Amino acid sequence: AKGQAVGINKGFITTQLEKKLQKHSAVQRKGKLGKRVALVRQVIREVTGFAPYEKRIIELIKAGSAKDSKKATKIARKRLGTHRRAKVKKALLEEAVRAQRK
Amino acid sequence: MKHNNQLPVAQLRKHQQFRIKTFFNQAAQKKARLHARRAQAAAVFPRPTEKLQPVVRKQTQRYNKSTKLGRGFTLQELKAAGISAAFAQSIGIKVDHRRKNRCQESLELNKKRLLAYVSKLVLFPRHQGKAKKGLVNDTADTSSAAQNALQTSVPLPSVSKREKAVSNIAELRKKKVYRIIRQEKTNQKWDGKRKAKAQAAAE
Amino acid sequence: VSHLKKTRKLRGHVSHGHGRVGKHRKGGCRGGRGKAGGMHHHRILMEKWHPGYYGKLGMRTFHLKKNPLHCPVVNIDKLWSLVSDATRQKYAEDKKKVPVIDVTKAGFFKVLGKGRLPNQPVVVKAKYFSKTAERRIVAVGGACVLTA
RNA sequence: CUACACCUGAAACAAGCAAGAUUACCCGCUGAACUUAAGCAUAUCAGUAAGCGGAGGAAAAGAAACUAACUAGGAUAGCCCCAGUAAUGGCGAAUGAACAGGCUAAAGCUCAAAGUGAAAAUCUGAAGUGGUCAACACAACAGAAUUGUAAUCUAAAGGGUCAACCUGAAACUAAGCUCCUCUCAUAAGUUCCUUGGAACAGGACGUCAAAGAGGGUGACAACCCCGUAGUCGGAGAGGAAGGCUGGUGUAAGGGAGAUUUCAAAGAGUCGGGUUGUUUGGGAUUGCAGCCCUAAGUGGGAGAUAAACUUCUUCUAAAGCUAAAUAUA
RNA sequence: UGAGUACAAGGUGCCAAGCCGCAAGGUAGCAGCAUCACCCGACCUUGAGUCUCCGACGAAGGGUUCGAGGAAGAGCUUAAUU
RNA sequence: UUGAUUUUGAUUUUCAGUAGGAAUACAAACCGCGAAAGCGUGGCCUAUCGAUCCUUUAACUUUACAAGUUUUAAGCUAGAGG
Ligand SMILES: [Mg+2]
Ligand SMILES: [Mg+2]
Ligand SMILES: [Mg+2]
Ligand SMILES: [Mg+2]
Ligand SMILES: [Mg+2]
Ligand SMILES: [Mg+2]
Ligand SMILES: [Mg+2]
Ligand SMILES: [Mg+2]
Ligand SMILES: [Mg+2]
Ligand SMILES: [Mg+2]
Ligand SMILES: [Mg+2]
Ligand SMILES: [Mg+2]
Ligand SMILES: [Mg+2]
Ligand SMILES: [Mg+2]
Ligand SMILES: [Mg+2]
Ligand SMILES: [Mg+2]
Ligand SMILES: [Mg+2]
Ligand SMILES: [Mg+2]
Ligand SMILES: [Mg+2]
Ligand SMILES: [Mg+2]
Ligand SMILES: [Mg+2]
Ligand SMILES: [Mg+2]
Ligand SMILES: [Mg+2]
Ligand SMILES: [Mg+2]
Repeated sequence: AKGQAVGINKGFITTQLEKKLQKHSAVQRKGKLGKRVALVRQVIREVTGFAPYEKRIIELIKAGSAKDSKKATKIARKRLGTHRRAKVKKALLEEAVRAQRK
Repeated sequence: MKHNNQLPVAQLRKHQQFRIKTFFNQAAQKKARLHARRAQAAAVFPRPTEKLQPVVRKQTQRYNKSTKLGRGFTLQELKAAGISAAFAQSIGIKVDHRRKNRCQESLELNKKRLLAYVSKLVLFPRHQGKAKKGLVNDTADTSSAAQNALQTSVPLPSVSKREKAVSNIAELRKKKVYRIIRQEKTNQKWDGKRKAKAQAAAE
Repeated sequence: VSHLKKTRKLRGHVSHGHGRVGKHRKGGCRGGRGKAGGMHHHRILMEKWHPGYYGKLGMRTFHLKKNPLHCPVVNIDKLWSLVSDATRQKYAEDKKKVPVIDVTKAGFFKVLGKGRLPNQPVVVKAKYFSKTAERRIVAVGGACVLTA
C-alpha cells in the first residue's frame, strides 16, 4: 500500500522523475569492454599462452561430461576462491575453446 | 559492596590521570570564534556570510517529517536553474555532486531556492563592462551596498493547519483501518512463500 | 560543604566512626573490589537486590538500528489536547465539515485509545491504530486515516 | 680487430642535499608487569610504562569501493547527543564503538591509462644581458627525454560536431592599502594645623577625573615621582626568506546549452585459504606472514556462514589540500 | 500487541474535613492500608462471520498461571547531607 | 493395570522466611483397578540428593534487521550431561 507505511509497497507517495532528469553517472560504466581493450587482451592472450591450471580446466571442458564440467568448476573455485570467479573463468575459457574451433 | 543500591559501573579503572580534558579555553574560544566571524564579514564585505544551501529531508524514518539544510545543490537542480557548477560557485552557491534527486518536489524546492537567489543578486564585473550569464547588474548597484543574511533573503515556511472535509468522513468511515494494516503486514510477511508457490505450481 | 561534612564533628574521636575493632581498611573489607564475589560470598546481595543478574536472555542483535524502530505513541485522551480549543468548539457547533488531526505533525506515529472521546466528530491521520483506538474514534462520530 | 655508438659499472672534480638537537602536543613501530578478578592461568591493568624510528607548527585525516533502505543523506576534524546502548567477556571481574539528529568549520584539486605525430610542442644547468642584483626576466652553449617531458583528461567525466557567451601571460602606465619591528611625548595640592625620626596618618581649606589599576617615594598619597585614561590616537626610523589591490591589453585561452556509428579508468593488487595478531565486530573489525592468486557490468559494500533470484549504494589496488582540533 | 462496550473511570472493611446534634450519636467519605472486581501485554483456551482468503481480521466466551503495568498521569532541573 | 503419566500455581519443613531437597493440599486433564463408594502425581512415614555459562534433547506460524528460497546458525519453555 503505497500511501501507507507497512504495505508490500513502500509507504509514501512521490512524484516520479523523468528519464531525462535522472542522475548522470559515469562510475556506473565499469565493466565495459572497449574494442581497444578487447583487442589488446586477445593480442596479449596469443602472445602469452594459457596458464597451467587454465590448461587443466580446458581439457575438462573439451571433454564435456558432467564429471568434466564439475572438475572445471572445482578447479576454478579452488584456485581462485569465490564460486563466482570460478563461473566467470569457465566463461572465459569456453570462449577461447569455441573460438579456437573456428 | 553493601546495600540495595544499583550495581556500580566502574569508571576510573584505568589510569585516567593522563586522560582528563579541561574546559577553560571555552571562555576565550567562544570569543575568538566571534571575532573570526566578524573579520570574515569585513573581508567579504559586499558578499553574504553563509554560501547558498539547498534543503532536503533527513535520513532516518523518524526524521523524514523534518527539514534539513543540505551541503550542496544537485547537478540536476543547477541544470533546471540554468547554472554551471563552476559559475554557481563563482556566485557563492554550494554544490554537491554525489547527491541525487529521486523526487519532483526535491527538484522544486531547490529550483525555487536558486531562482530566489538569482533574482536578489548583485554582480560586480571588472569596472564598467557588462556581462551575460546569470548576467551582471548595473553600476548603480555598486552604491546599493547590501550586507545581508541568507535566511532573511532566501527562507522556507511551513505551518501545520490541516484542512477539514465532511464528505470524506462519510467516505473514510466505510473502510476498516486495523484490518488494513494487519492484512498488509501479513502480505509483506508471506510474500516469499507465496511467490515460491506460484513458481512451483507453474513448473 | 566542608563544614557540613561529618569529619568536622569527628575530629578527636579516634575511630572516625569506622569502629575500634573493624577499622577502615582496604579492599579486603569491601569483600573484594567492585562486583567481586557476587556469585559467592556476595550471593545474598546479588540474589536479593539484583535477582536475575547472572545469565543469558533470548536473541542477539548484531547491529541494532533504533532509528527505524522509532514509534512514539499517542492516546485518545490527549488528541483534542493537541489541536486548539478553537477547533473542537467551532466544530461542535458546526456540523458542515469535520476536524482533521494529524498525529504526525505532533511527532507521534501509532494511536492507541486510552480514555474516551467527546461525541463531536474527528478525523485522525496516523501511521498505525489499535483495534480500540479505531473503535472509539468511529463510535464518536469520527474517522481513521492512514499516513506514511 | 680498430674508430665510433649504446647499455653497465668506476674514479677524481663543480654545485647542491642528509647526518645531530628538541619534548608538551603529532606519525609509524615495539611492548610488560605491579594491579583487578578477593585464589589463578583467559581476562584486567591495556596498546598503558619503558624501548626504537620519524616530523611539524601543529600532526594526522580528507573529496567515498560512505552511510541508509527514507519523501533519503553526503570529504576530513573537533563539540553535543546517540550511551554506558548494540556488541565483546572463565557472559565472571570487566570491556564497549558507530549511523541518524543539534552545532563549530568549511573547499575543493593533481596523476596512470587511444590521440603532438603538421614535426619535444617539455624539464634542468647555464658563460652571460637587464634588474629591486641572494631572491626577478631573457640567454649563446650543455645535459635529461621516446623503455617519454608539456598541452588537452581524471568519471562530478570526456572525445567528435554546433555554439549563445566569456578570459587574458607580454609590454606600457596611474594611484594606493595591510601587517611586523624599534623608538618619542601628555591632568590635578607638596596649601595650613596637630602627633611623628619621617606625613603617605587625623583635621581645615582646595583642586583633576573617559585618569580613584597598580606600583615607588622615610608610614594605609587620585593630585610628590613612574604609571593609569583620552589612545584600533599622534609623530620618527626600518622592514615583507623580498606583503596586497588598478588601467589599457597583445600572441592566445574558455565554454552554459545542443547534438553524436563515440566513450577506453591503477595486478603478486583486490579476493580466497591458513596461521598469528587486533577490534564490540559476534561462523568475513583492521593488519601481517605463508599458500592460492582473479575479473571486466567487472569489482567493493549492504554487522551471521554457503548457494540461487531481485533490488540498493560506491569505484579500491596513484597523489595534493586551508579551516574548525591537541599541546606538563 | 497495547490500558476493549463512545457517553468509563468500581465495590467492600479501617477512616479525616464540612454539615446536624448540649450530649449520645447521625451524615459524608478526601489520602493511605487490606481485599474483590474489572483492563493491556506474556503463556494457555475458545470462535459465528468477514474479507486483497492459505493469512489476516472478529461478534460471543474463558484461565490453576506470568509482568520493574491501566484504571482522571508526577515528573524534570538545582544545591546539600548520608 | 502404568497415576513412576498432562498442564500450572500454592503450602509446610531448613529460612535472609533467597535457592535447592523432600513431602502435602487444590483446580484443570488423560487413564488403571473395582459392583460401587473409593483409591491411585511412585515405594507405609521420617534420608537416598546439584546453579550461571556450554552441550544435547523434546515441543513452538520466534529471529538472521535491503527482499526472498534454501542449507546452516541463533532463540523461548522444559528434561538430561555436574
Ligand atoms: Mg588554540
Ligand atoms: Mg552531619
Ligand atoms: Mg562517638
Ligand atoms: Mg655513464
Ligand atoms: Mg633525528
Ligand atoms: Mg596501580
Ligand atoms: Mg587481595
Ligand atoms: Mg582492550
Ligand atoms: Mg622546527
Ligand atoms: Mg556518558
Ligand atoms: Mg550531523
Ligand atoms: Mg649568472
Ligand atoms: Mg641534447
Ligand atoms: Mg616635631
Ligand atoms: Mg594630607
Ligand atoms: Mg598609591
Ligand atoms: Mg597612553
Ligand atoms: Mg602486537
Ligand atoms: Mg571472507
Ligand atoms: Mg584516494
Ligand atoms: Mg476504590
Ligand atoms: Mg541444615
Ligand atoms: Mg484424583
Ligand atoms: Mg542439571
